[PDB]
Amino acid sequence: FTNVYADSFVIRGDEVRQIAPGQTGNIADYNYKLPDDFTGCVIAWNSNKLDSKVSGNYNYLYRLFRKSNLKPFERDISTEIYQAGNKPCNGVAGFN
Amino acid sequence: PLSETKCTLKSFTVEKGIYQTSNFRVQPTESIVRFPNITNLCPFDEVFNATRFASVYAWNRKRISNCVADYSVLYNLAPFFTFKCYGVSPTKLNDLCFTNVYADSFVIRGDEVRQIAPGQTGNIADYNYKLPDDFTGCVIAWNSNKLDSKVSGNYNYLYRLFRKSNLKPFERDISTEIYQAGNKPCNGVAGFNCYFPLRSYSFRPTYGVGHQPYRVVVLSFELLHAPATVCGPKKSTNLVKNKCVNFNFNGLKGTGVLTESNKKFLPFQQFGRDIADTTDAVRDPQTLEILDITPCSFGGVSVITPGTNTSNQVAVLYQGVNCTEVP
Amino acid sequence: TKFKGLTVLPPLLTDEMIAQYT
Amino acid sequence: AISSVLNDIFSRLDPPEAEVQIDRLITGRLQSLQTYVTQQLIRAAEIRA
Amino acid sequence: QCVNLTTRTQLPPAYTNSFTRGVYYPDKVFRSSVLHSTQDLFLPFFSNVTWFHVIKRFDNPVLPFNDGVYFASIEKSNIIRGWIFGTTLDSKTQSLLIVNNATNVVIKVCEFQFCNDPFLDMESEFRVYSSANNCTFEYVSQPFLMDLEGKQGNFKNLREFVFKNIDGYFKIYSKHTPIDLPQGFSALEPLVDLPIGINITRFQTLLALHRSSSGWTAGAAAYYVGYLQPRTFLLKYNENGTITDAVDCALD
Repeated sequence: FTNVYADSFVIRGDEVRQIAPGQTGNIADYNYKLPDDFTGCVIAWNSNKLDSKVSGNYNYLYRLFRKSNLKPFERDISTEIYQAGNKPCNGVAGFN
Repeated sequence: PLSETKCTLKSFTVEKGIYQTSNFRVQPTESIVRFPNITNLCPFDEVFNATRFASVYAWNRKRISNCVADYSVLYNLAPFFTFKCYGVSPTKLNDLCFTNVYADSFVIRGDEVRQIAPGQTGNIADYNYKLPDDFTGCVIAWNSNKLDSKVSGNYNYLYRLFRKSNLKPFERDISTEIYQAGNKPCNGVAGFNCYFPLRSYSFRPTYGVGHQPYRVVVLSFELLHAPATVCGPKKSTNLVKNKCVNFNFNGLKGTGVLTESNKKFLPFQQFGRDIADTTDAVRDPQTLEILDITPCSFGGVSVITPGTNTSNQVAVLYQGVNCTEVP
Repeated sequence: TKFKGLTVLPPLLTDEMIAQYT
Repeated sequence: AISSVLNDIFSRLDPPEAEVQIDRLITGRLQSLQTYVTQQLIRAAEIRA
Repeated sequence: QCVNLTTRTQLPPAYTNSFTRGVYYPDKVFRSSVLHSTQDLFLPFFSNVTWFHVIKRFDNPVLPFNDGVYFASIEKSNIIRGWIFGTTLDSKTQSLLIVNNATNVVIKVCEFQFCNDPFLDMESEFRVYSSANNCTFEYVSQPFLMDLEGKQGNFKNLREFVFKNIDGYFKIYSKHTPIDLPQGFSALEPLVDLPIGINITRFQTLLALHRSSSGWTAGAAAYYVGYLQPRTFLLKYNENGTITDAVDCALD
């Protein structure tokens, strides 16, 4: 092959079964998808003797909500608050 | 259309004659999305809008079957404290039809918000009420401080701390029996190796974060092989006659035009087909009307031309279509 | 001695012109 | 195929599972089209003689 | 209640023959002036249906459900008030009961305690069932008005019903037309579809009573109970979409 694009990301073991083309889930809709013509492999390793913490590790983050379904091979860098209604958020959480 | 002859025959030299190239088709423009009436509403006011309540073991289910429940005005308003569930989005519940809908009302402490989860263990969820692992629904908390609260506490309803064993989901235990830790019999009262599980509510709006009354409604959703009698509402569009459009119905998806049908129909019938099993007639879901489904206007295109070394002049033949129907 | 995408081609020589050959 | 409607395959089944069930409906209708062109060539030879 | 009357006795199984009747709409699809072939559970042409009579006798044997139910009755004053649909015929399981008081037809699946010969006077439960508990299901029909009094003249009420259970679904095919044998051909129409999802292995019937234990006097009616069989019919459709003729695939 010509080149390869490695995608490094950390997903917990309850949600780790959603990585496959054509799934439906929290990560599988609003975060990470695969196309039907995708060519490659998925390789994971158990990090629980290294990356874990007793009080919990809040440094790694994830995003649940999006207004629509995200296209694959696209990163979401947006800090914009999800707005359900007509109330402006002004950067913070609140009504709608 | 002289170049349509060269693409089909795969040659740059067109011989003298008549050659068939492609077929003319009028493309559809708009789209019609239909959904039936919101009539026969369902009493969802016995959980969300209800004044009274019960305790965490005293919870009474509300049977929701064969009715149309409106959740769509609540998701666009949302005065909700915290909603958390797993795998099923609460905003996707509005367009889905669910067979068995159960709903209850119970008020929990503010430290018990994390004690309501699918697969939750502890001294709260295991001894009173917890969510099963196969539960497909979602739970919505609501702030009880403006209605259900009381000054200095609530002494009318009490909650149970302890139980002798672990309690399954879909269980209602109203029993007053005392937890027995040791071999000493408690005889209904506290004593040696006996803990008293019954505690009064601390609920007042002027106290802190760790205890507040919260109205918690668990929506139990079950999909069986029986068809669903409970559906949520969906916004629809208007009806366009005598124009080429796409069809989006409840049980039908197609492309065609809508004309007036003179055929008689059955009152229990949505759609009906012909010899090719293609739907030529459909009932409107909102009102009683029959519409004849006809496909959009098509025809074959034949190109009449001389040779390429003679002339570039193009004569276009439209087969089966009259000259008034060409625009 | 109804259009699903199948059409009938018309004939070239009409039946009135067959009887003028007759 | 399970259903003979192409709209019922695409709106329900997965798109890796849709390409099996649609291509059975394309191939089976071309075998009826291969039957129809071949029987008209036999009747063209009988009407030629 | 537990004592059988004079009308309950051992009688022979005298049978009649049906020829045209027993054809319903197998689907909801309107088809006009075309030929159609389908396979569903149908009443067979040239069969033996078992004829029953009520006048010093009343006929209610306990009949198994598993071949299917074809009901047809020729009446005046509407003697048959409903049916009993169950399995083990006791309070251990849920059973279906149809109660017609000629205002609103009461359709309930609940746990009832069945006697041998249930009676209906108003209505009387018990002798139909003494006690009832443990059911979440209640269903009502569309309201109407009928007369339970006796009429003169010819036989003006012919009710032809097909009752079947396919994969836990209960359907009622209802046709009423004016008319001890029926003649002519007609097409049945569907009425009530309830996804109940219970096992029904046996069925019984109900009886209306009039009085001017043994003091109640049953009416005069005649009916028969047919069975179904997986067979293929050809249906003749007119321009209005009704079945005027039916041809069996394999008979003759």
